[PDB]
Amino acid sequence: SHMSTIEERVKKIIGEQLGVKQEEVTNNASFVEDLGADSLDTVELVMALEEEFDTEIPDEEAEKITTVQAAIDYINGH
Amino acid sequence: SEFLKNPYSFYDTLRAVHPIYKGSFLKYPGWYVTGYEETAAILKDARFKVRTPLPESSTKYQDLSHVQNQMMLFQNQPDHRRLRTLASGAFTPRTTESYQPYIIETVHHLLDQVQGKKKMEVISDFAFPLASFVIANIIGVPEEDREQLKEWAASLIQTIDFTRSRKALTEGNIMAVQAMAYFKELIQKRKRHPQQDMISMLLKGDKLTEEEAASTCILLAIAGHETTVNLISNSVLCLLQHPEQLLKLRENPDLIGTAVEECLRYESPTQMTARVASEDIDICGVTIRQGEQVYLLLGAANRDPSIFTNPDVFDITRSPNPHLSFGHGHHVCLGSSLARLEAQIAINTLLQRMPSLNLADEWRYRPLFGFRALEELPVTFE
Ligand code: HEM
Ligand SMILES: *P(=O)(O)OCC(C)(C)[C@H](O)C(=O)NCCC(=O)NCCSC(=O)CCCCCCC/C=C\CCCCCC
Ligand SMILES: [Cl-]
Repeated sequence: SHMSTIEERVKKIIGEQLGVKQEEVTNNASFVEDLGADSLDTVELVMALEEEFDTEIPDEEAEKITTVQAAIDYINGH
Repeated sequence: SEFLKNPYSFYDTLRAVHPIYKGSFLKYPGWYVTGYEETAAILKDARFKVRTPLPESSTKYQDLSHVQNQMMLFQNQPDHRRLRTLASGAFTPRTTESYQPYIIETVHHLLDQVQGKKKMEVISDFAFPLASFVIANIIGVPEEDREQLKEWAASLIQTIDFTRSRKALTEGNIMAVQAMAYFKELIQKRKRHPQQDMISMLLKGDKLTEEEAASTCILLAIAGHETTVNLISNSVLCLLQHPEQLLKLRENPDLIGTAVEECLRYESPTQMTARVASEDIDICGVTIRQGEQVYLLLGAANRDPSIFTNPDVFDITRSPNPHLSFGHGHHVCLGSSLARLEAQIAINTLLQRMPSLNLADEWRYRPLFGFRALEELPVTFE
C-alpha cells in the first residue's frame, strides 16, 4: 500500500464524477470525447480538482486542459 | 466579495470594451451583455432561445432536472405559450388588484408585532413574511405548510445561479423530490375538492399534466419568495441611503409608483438572465454562433448612459423608466404587477407607521451573482 499520488487523486475524482472505473481513466483520455463529459461535468470536474488540490485555476487555463494528462501536468506545475 | 459590494463598476468596464462582451466568468464562457439596446434586442429575438440551466440530457440530478425542465421559464414554442397562458389567470391586472386587501392586512399585522420594539430586521420580520403569506395564499398552500415552502425556495433558487456547487445541486435534488411530492398530493386534494386558489384554477384548464401543474406551483413559489423579498428590502435600503428622496416620498405617498420603478432600475432584484443562440446571429457588429451562450446583465443595462442620463444617480422622479428588471419579450415577468403592488404597499405603510426610520449600520449580500439579495437589513425607529 501507499499514500495517494497526484495521478491517483486526479483519476479518483474523474472516476467518481463520470461514473467510470478509476483504472479505465487513461492519461491520454480526452474528457469530452473519450470519457463523455458534458457541459456540467467539466465545470464540476474543475471545482472538484480545485477543492482536492487547494488551488484556483483561471478560466483561460481550464480551457487549455482537454486531457487527463494535461490536468495532471497543470497540478504538478502548480 | 468586492463584486457583490459594487457590481456596477465591473459592469462599466465591460461596457467600455463592448456592450456585447465575449468572455468567461466562473467557468462559464459566452457573451456578456451590459448594453441596454442590445439586451432589449436579444430578449425580443426568438432566435435567442431559453434553455434548461442544467444540460438537457443530464441525469446526475434527475429529479431537479425534471422539475426545472417542465417550467415555462425554460420552455420554448409551442410549450411556453400553453404553460404561460394557463398560469396567467392569477396575475391579470384585475386579479392582482383583488389581492390588495389581503396585502394591506398582512402588512399592518406584521408591523404590529414589531411596533413596540423600536427595532426590526426588515427581511425576517417584514419583507419575507409578507411575500411568503401572499404567494402561499394565491397558490393555495395551507398555513401549516408555509415554512416548508420557504426552505424549498431558498434551496432551489441556488440551483440556477453561477455560484452553485455540487453540494447545492445535491441538496436541490432532494428539495425537488419533496416539493414535487407535496404538490402532487395537494393537487390530488384539489381534484376531489376544488378550492378558491391557483392550483384548482390550473386543474380546470389548453391543459396541463399534473406534473406540469406542480412545477408551475414550484416556480411561482420561488419567484414569490426570493425576488419579491429582494425588491422590498433593496428599496428600503435604497431610500434610507438617500434621505432627501426618502423625505420626498414620506411627504408625498403618491410618488410611490415612480419611486418603486427607480428602485427596480437602480438595485434590480434579478441581475442576470440567459439565452442560447439557436442559429448564427449578427447583432451590434458581432456574430453570435449557433449553440453559444448569452448572458444578459439586467442591472448593467439599467445603468446604460445612452438611455438613462446620470445612470448612477438615484432619482425617484425619473419619468418614464423603461428599465429591464422584469425582462422583455415573450418571457417578460408574469407576476410583475403583484411584485409592484406588494412593494408599493409595504414601503408606503412602513414609512407611514415608522416616521423616524433609520439604518442600524455594513450590509452583506447573499452569495448570488444572478440576484441582488441582502442577507439582512436591521433598522431602528420611533
Ligand atoms: C410573486 C411575484 C413574482 C412572480 C409570481 C413571478 C413569476 C414569474 C414567472 C412565472 C416567470 C416566467 C414567465 C415566462 O417564462 O414566460 C417570470 C419571469 C421573470 N421574472 Fe418574475 N415573478 C415575480 C416577481 C419578480 C420580480 C420582483 C422580479 C425582479 C424585479 C422578477 C423578474 C423576472 C424576470 C427578469 C423574468 C424573465 C426571465 C427571462 O426572460 O428569462 N420577477 N416571473
Ligand atoms: P451544455 O449542455 O452545453 O451547458 C449549458 C448549461 C446547462 C445552460 C450550463 O449550465 C451553462 O452554460 N450555464 C449555466 C448557468 C446559467 O445559464 N444559469 C441560468 C442563468 S439565469 C436564467 O436562465 C433565468 C432565471 C432568472 C429569472 C428569475 C425570475 C424568476 C425568479 C426565480 C426563478 C426560479 C427558477 C429556478 C428553478 C429551479
Ligand atoms: Cl439624496
